[PDB]
Amino acid sequence: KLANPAPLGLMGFGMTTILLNLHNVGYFALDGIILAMGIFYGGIAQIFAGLLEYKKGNTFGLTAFTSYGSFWLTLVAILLMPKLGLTDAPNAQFLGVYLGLWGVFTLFMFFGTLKGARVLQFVFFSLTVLFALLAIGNIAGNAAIIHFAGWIGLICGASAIYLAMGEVLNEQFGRTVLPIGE
Amino acid sequence: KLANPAPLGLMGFGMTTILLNLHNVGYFALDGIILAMGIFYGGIAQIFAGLLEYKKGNTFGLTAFTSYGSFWLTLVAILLMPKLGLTDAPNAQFLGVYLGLWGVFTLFMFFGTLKGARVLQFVFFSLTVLFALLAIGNIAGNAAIIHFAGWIGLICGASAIYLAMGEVLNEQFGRTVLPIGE
Amino acid sequence: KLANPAPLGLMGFGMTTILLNLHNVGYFALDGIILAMGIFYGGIAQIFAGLLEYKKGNTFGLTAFTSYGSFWLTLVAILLMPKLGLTDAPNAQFLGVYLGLWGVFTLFMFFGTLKGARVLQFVFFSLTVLFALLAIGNIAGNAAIIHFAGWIGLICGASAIYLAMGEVLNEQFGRTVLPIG
Amino acid sequence: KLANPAPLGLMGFGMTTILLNLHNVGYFALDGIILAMGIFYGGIAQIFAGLLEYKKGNTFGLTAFTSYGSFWLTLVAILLMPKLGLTDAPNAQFLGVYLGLWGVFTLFMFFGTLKGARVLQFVFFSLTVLFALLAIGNIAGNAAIIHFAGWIGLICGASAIYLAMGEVLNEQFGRTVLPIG
Amino acid sequence: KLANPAPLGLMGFGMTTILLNLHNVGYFALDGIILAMGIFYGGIAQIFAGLLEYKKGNTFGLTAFTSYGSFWLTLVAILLMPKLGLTDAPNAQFLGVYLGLWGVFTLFMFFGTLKGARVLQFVFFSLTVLFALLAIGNIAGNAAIIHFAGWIGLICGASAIYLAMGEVLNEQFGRTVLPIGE
Amino acid sequence: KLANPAPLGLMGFGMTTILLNLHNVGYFALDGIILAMGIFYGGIAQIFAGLLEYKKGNTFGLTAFTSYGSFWLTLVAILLMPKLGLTDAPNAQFLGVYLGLWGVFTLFMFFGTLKGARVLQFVFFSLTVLFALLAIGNIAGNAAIIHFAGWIGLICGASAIYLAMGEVLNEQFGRTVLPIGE
Ligand SMILES: CCCCCCCCCO[C@@H]1O[C@H](CO)[C@@H](O)[C@H](O)[C@H]1O
Ligand SMILES: CCCCCCCCCO[C@@H]1O[C@H](CO)[C@@H](O)[C@H](O)[C@H]1O
Ligand SMILES: CCCCCCCCCO[C@@H]1O[C@H](CO)[C@@H](O)[C@H](O)[C@H]1O
Repeated sequence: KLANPAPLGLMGFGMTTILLNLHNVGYFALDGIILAMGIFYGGIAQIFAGLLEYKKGNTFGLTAFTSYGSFWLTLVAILLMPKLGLTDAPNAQFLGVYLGLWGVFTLFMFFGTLKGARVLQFVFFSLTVLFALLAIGNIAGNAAIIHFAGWIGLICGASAIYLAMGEVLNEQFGRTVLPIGE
Repeated sequence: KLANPAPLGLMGFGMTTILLNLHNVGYFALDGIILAMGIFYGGIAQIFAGLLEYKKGNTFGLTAFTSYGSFWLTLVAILLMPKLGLTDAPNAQFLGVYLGLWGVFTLFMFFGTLKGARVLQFVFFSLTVLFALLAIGNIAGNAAIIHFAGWIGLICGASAIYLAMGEVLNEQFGRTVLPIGE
Repeated sequence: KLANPAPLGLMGFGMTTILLNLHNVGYFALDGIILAMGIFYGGIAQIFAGLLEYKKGNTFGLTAFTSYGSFWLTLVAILLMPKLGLTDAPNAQFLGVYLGLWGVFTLFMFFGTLKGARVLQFVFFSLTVLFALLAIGNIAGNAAIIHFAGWIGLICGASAIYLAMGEVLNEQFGRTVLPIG
Repeated sequence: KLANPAPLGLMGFGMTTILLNLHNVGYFALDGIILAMGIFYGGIAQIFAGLLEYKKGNTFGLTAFTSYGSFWLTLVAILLMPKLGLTDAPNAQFLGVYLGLWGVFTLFMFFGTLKGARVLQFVFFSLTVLFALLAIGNIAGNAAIIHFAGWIGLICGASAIYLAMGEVLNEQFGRTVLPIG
Repeated sequence: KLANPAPLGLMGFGMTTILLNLHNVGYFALDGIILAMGIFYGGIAQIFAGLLEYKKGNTFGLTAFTSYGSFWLTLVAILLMPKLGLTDAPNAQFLGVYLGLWGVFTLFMFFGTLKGARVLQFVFFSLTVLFALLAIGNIAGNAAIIHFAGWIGLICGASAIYLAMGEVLNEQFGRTVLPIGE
Repeated sequence: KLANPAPLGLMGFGMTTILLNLHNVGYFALDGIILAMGIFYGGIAQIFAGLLEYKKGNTFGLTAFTSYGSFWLTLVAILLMPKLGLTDAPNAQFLGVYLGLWGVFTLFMFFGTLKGARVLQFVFFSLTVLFALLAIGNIAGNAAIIHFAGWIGLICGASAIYLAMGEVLNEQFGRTVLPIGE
């Protein structure tokens, strides 16, 4: 009877992850498109979804969605505080360690997805791999590893968008029109 | 007992979409009017609508209304972050890829409207079409395709404003005074 | 048991509308008085009223009060985003089309007041005339149309204040001390 | 069972008015002290109080506390948008009309207090007189009326504080330790 | 069943009062440390505590915590609006009259603590003396009274911290580990 | 039935603490990464966690998460109000007293964890040592103590993440997959 906020948070997260990984692949630069999306949709909208998981019983969704929206808000801030002259750019090795800490949080949360749907297990698996590769590629500096991570990132966003659209549509019809792997 | 937030969310979205596409048709430039409406009515007020669907059972309206207010916030942000020297203008091919992803989101969400009224299915069809044409016209650079999508947006906004005003007025009289193609 | 938010929203709307039409009539310039009131009283305070109508059963008041406060916020944003170098001043024609869109919303919402009190039907009719005249007076450029609309706006705002004070004053006494019909 | 939000809103308004009229009486200039208080205590904190009247049954308190908190926000915005290069200075005739609009709102809300406590009736009386004289003194320009209006405001503000500490202290003791109506 | 928000408001108030009075005593200048605390802990967090007293039955705490969180916000604003060129520094005597009004508010609220705990009566007594002395020392120009007010303020802050930790620790253990004076 | 907000608050606190102490250890400078995390994850997200403890019965979690979330926001404000020309950098002895005040708050709240999980007791033990050492290293000026406290801080940050992921994963599986010493 309380709506499911998981699709909103999953859409917010997934769509924004794709755009950032279109840059990481190399097709585009880290644009105001990625930044605006990280502010309002991958951040704010996902924080909303996470807070709405509270009156549902969902500690995982509360812990997950809220944490990743906060991640997108930190990321946009790291990129935009220099353009405001408050902080200097980041150190990519420090940027690498930052992305690594978010990686282990996802690693633990993966074990939390094991009784849930199978698409959900995949988005947490792929997201751990994405963060891992970016942690390596930024600490050592390999542009190649970051290009490979980018392709893993595009898949991650597509999975999360599908899972969200899976949830919303199965609820809408009453039967599982899009397979998820419950 | 809980009010219907859909007319407000539809009004905010619908009115702001008309204004933006009066520019896409070519009659006007991308003004602060579109930006102001995109901030407060197509964005915030629709975000209110999406959040107010939560205590209703409406996962769809929560997912829908909340995401499009966020989109309008991202759009104004992409256009105004350059004026602030935070970001450089954006790649239109990236803008096209951004607008296309929102089209894929609406496309799935249209399939969710299949048991709902007819106008709602129409707004989601034209809105799927709107995002598609603009994404095409922006990746390739066809001013003609963009002038055509502008006309599709004008009808689309008219549909949502009509749907919103239907719902509010059908509720008020107790009989369905405005046809919504239930 | 839940308080009535309509007087707050009507007060915010009405008072803000009077002051803005004191400029549209011509007695004063488009001041920070109008701009402040448009930010906090006709905009924010009315958005509260609209949002407080939600746990009540009131879809009309939710959609109406919330949309008009948002209008006042967009209006102030259109008038103040230039002073900040974010947006060029706006073409009046659009303003007319923008005020015209807000007019059509008000027209439909007028048909929605047909089972409510009488003063409420009047504020929504006169506001429909107000939005309509301004849309015309701005697309065409008639200063005269805008001077007349201002007087329609002063009457509209005074009506919303009167209705608001009716509801609050009728509720307090137990009889309809102010006739609202 | 829900806490009483009137003492907070009364405190926010009352304390802020006292400070502002120490300027209107003439003791001080219109300081940033008044502006800070107008932002956070007579403004935001009272808006909280107004909104907290909603789940209580109190439409009068909702409408009043919420409207005056917004009023204090509009005034600070009117005084500070010039220092920000947004709004030029305000027109004193218009400010008088603006304070006049806020004056009529208080006048009606005064008639709503007729079955309520006695001190509450006084604060709305003095606020009505306060707004009236300031509108008079501002459209007309008598510094003396405004110096006189200020002295009315110090009494108005001191009374609202007195009512607030009454409400809180009478509830706390269970008997009326501080006399109110 | 609702948490007790009083310890949060008492912590914010008390810790911020100590810091400010390390300056009033003379050890330090009115540093940004005092101002940061005044914004977020003595101001914002205490306003949270105050709003949380509403669903409890607690009008005193609602009226108290919410007003003093606002005081700390007005205090920061008085000190930071000149650095923004919005206001010219305050006059003192007006500052003294301002702190004098907060003293009269605190005085009445002291009579309200007479059925509450004994330490609670003390924080309101010493705060009344704190505001009184600072009002005098600022109207009269005595650096000496303002140094004396500083030491009373250090005690006032320490009481609130002890009281807060009594409340939290007594609830946690089930017996009164720290004496308060119920 | 209300989600457990402790993992969110614990994640926010811990992850951000690790990074700030990667600076205290000496590997990195006080980056925009540390500032971004302090704003959104160690600050906002933890205030969220703390406020959600209210409808649960948890006065301790309310007092703790909200106060620390406020701490990161004051610390970010201390580091950023100078970059804006609002305040002058802090005096390190005054910072030391400020961090010491947060230390006594943590010391008392430690006594509040004695019936809780052992890891919970550990995060409060190491956090008390962390504040005490940093308060000492800044009052006296020992860079060495601050290099050592940084190591104690890293351990502390690790615990809070471990406890957070313990809580989430134990609820999710139904058995204690990760030991927390209940
Ligand atoms: C992309 C990272 C942001 C989203 C993090 C994943 C959100 C997972 C929410 O799903 C919910 O998880 C629970 C697990 O059992 C189920 O109770 C519930 O039914 C399922 O719907
Ligand atoms: C103070 C300046 C104007 C701001 C708003 C003041 C409104 C105070 C509301 O009062 C409340 O009204 C109820 C009926 O009116 C009474 O039950 C009660 O006596 C009183 O608690
Ligand atoms: C110094 C400014 C901040 C101080 C504000 C203190 C208000 C706290 C109110 O006390 C709380 O109210 C009841 C009695 O008040 C008790 O039952 C409750 O348990 C107690 O915790």
